[PDB]
Amino acid sequence: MLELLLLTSELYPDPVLPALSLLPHTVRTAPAEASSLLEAGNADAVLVDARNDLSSGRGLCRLLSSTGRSIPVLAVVSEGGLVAVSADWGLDEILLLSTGPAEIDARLRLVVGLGKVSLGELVIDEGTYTARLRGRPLDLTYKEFELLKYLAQHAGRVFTRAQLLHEVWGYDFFGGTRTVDVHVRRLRAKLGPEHEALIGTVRNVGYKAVRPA
DNA sequence: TGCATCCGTGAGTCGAGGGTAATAAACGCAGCGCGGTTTCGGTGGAAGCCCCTCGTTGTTTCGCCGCCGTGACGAAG
Repeated sequence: MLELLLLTSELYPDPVLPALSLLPHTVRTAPAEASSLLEAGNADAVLVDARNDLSSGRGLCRLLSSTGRSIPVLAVVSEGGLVAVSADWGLDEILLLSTGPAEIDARLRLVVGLGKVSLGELVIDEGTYTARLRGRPLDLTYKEFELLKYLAQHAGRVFTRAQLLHEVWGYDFFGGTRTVDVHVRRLRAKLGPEHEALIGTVRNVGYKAVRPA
């Protein structure tokens, strides 16, 4: 009753997951391509092969992730390869290549079968990449909107420039930037006289966010 | 005087390269100095006991990282 779409170059679903033939779910196969995500129709779940290669499997799990709406993404890895399997893959469920038929059935029937938190005086709207600080208008540049976003949810957490750099930027990451200094100085300006006490900037500890009061 | 007759010499620079033999013995005593042995000893290595060498604060100050703004070369439509 589920259409499972395999992105695997094995040309058969059998060595990727052996016991799946014991369940009468339909399996539609294609090589591990992003364009075969356009090959998804009424697929209820999707399995990626990452048994020997954790990197492209994790990135494909990432390629699916955050796109929306979304159909939940699954992957199959090895047991010594479960070290890299984490929440950073964008997984909803991970499968091993030795999980049983009723086990895969239960994981599938679990996974295929609200608003933002208010409020730290900085609302986050995901549409135009902008916020709202005690006032409707709040212009945030491409990276001056996520810098506040990064310090928003991790309020109270201490983050160094590089720790911020690789999540706030791509990052590349360049050096000798002061881009944090350029931003936080700018992010402490468009926030008006009030809420200047939203970021904790003590010397050489990085740039932590201080939540009220 | 000869005159034979022994005789005292040397006769290769150098490499290959360790060794082979014999007759009648016992007792006993003395010194003996090497090695069993037999004393305490104070100076040895602990055990317990007191004056002086090494750690707190009180600044100083270059240094440096956050900040602050500038400008442009970039970034996206």
